[PDB]
Amino acid sequence: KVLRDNIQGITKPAIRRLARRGGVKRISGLIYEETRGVLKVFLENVIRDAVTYTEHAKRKTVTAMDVVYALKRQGRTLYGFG
Amino acid sequence: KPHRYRPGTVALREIRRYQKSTELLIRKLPFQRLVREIAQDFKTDLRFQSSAVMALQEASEAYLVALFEDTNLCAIHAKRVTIMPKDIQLARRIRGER
Amino acid sequence: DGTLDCISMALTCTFNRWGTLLAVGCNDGRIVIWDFLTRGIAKIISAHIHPVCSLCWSRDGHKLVSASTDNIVSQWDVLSGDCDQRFRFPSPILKVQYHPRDQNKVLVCPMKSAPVMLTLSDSKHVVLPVDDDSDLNVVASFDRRGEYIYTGNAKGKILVLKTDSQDLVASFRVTTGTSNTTAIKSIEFARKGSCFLINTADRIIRVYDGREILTCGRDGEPEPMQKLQDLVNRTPWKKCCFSGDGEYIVAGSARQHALYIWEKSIGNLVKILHGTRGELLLDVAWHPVRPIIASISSGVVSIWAQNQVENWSAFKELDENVEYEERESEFDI
Amino acid sequence: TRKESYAIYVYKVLKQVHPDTGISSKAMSIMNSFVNDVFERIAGEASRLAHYNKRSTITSREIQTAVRLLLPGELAKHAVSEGTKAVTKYTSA
DNA sequence: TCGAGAATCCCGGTGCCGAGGCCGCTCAATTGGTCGTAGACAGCTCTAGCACCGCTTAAACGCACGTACGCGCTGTCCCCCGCGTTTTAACCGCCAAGGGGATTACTCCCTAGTCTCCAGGCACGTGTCAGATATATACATCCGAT
DNA sequence: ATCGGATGTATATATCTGACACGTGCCTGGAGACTAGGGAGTAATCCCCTTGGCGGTTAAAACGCGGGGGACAGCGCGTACGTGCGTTTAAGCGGTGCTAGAGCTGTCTACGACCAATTGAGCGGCCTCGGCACCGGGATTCTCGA
Repeated sequence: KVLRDNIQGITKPAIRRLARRGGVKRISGLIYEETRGVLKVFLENVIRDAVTYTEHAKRKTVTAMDVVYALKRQGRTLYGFG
Repeated sequence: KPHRYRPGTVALREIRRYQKSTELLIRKLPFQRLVREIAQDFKTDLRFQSSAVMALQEASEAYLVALFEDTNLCAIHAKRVTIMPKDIQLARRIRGER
Repeated sequence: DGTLDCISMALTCTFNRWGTLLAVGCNDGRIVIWDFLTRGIAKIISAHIHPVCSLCWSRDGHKLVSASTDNIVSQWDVLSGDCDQRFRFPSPILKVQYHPRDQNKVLVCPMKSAPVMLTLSDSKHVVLPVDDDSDLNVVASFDRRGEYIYTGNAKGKILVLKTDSQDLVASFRVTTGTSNTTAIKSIEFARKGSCFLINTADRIIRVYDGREILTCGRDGEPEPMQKLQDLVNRTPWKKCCFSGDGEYIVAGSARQHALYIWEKSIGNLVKILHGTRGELLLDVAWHPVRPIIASISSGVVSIWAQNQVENWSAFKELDENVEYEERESEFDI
Repeated sequence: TRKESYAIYVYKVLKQVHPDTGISSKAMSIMNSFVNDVFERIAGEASRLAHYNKRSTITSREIQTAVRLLLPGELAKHAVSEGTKAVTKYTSA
């Protein structure tokens, strides 16, 4: 089960929904994929670092506390998950 | 005669209701599939908590709306209502993301 | 790139064995056999009152199998135009296909029922098996030599049977990448070699080599030789076909009435041909021994050839400036 | 597994400030995570300053100083006063 | 600009499960000795800071002035907003298997802690050249006439 | 687009030197050796969350489709800003001198450390029920053509 191309699984309607939440009126097309890239790049770090935790955790499943400590180490800490 | 609201107006109300709403704006399964696809790059066949991936998507979308927000702001400083990729790039640049 | 005014209601066409004649079906239900060299119609056959949606030449070229929309299949001698045999079924026929090495045999893909292989000598029929028993839409095709039958269902399942015993000689389900199936739109083979292609509902053409499926066995994971798509427009493919040699592949974007041309080995897009933006693309075929491509759109046929550097460019023609190589005795007597 | 939290004291101080109010358990967990965050913050800063002071004993002076380093303006002032009053009360007996 | 229409606000009613309250059931908090010790404190240095003051000068402030980017306005293109339609797969609900996560119980390898001794590190002198500085020079580059 | 002149800058040179590489004697942290405990590691067990699939829905995404709206390009002007040259000014060297306060040592002592004995504050688990979420419907208000 080898996955691929779920990045475009991000719908442009979803992107513009997030933008409207951010309070944006007019948007260009060139953004979305660009956006996506950033998205990827962003998560590009955390999961790895997260599984890095799981790396040292010696476990096969990945937990929330992983990304908790990541975002912490990434200076983007989050609440509500222990 | 058919009626059509002026441009932005509908999107304006969308902005208003989205600042009104708080839930996610991304379909769960596509995001999850994307996450697992990214995961197999570093190591294959890794499991996850639904809570974990919910956290991933929430935190992502938060970062994303923040990026959209300050890029909107920059575009204000760009005196345009349309967004330009360079706005996002330079925003990351100021965000130290370059 | 060249059309024909002499035929109307073009719906489906089929090259003969040597790419000399073209039998096109019309809405009136007539066969128009048009010739390439004389560039004129060679024959008109009153096939059906119902339009013809499936047409195939015999190996000797003396027989053509035609399928009406009235679920009426009929064999016709190309010299005479007589209805050699005629049969009718339920679940209207989607396709017919002569057996490439036995013109007596012909496979038929109906709409809702399983494909059945009949013979002309004896009016018998062999119903080919169905994996999931609930596909209701399975395309099927002989291989290049007619030794195996490739059947693809609406659920991405692919069965390779042997043409004589209908025994399952190979099997595998194609994926949409993640975990899902896709409706097998069509299965095509190469008239040369063993590479074949699959058009699927994912708008992604998958090129394989049948030997790899045979060695993959039943219920295996055979990878495609190539994956081909319009990454730019994500366009469906109404009809696709190989080149005559089998190293070029064309797809018909009926969404925008265009033609995409990729290679086989590399798979890079050779080119794109744009038709009338107002025409609805219907049928696509390649000349079996020529870089000529027949297209049927809005009942009109167009021809797309490909010529060499000559026909005016043949002194000794060169492309770029040539520095003269002076000799030792270049100035000597 | 015996897991420790503070949501009970959250409910307590809530009733102390708002008796007629409910909370989402989600919000309780968020607040508790916040408690943990501020606790680790102040503790690390105190240990670090004591290291700068080469002190192996973290006392209330360290507490107040580190809070002042962390909290801004009247937040810090009120917090300092409150901790002072509380340690005074405890030391009174 | 006064209506039409449309998205929204609010009201009542329905049904729910999380918020909460209470109940067994501890282990972690308290209490009380007891002990070695962190530092609190006193009491010395000394030195680095703190200010003083003079001398030289590179530097700073302001002027005048060209000028050229900022800004403001116009018209165009194209393009993204809005709406309509068609397709789909996220979701949701349910099921199921197992594989990992967490647990506990042993078991013991390794580290903390102690004591001994000394040798690498550190403060401290000590010549000494990398480079700082100044000068004349040769090369690069702008700015304006042609 | 070029040449000439102005000017600013990279270079070689000379010497001065003060950081700086280098070496010392002396100190103590590091090594070496020895003892204990017990954190860590392993293993068998349980659970149970996850990962997988299956079917129905539609809200949502895809895609198309004008089309007004602004991105943008250009174009005038003008004010504000570089600049080079004036001016005056504190900045820096430097060296002086006092000591307030760091910065060090030597106590001695209160103060957790720690352990042991005790337990009730708190936490997992179990009802429970009511704000809250959803829904439908009615009334309100923005907006786009007069």
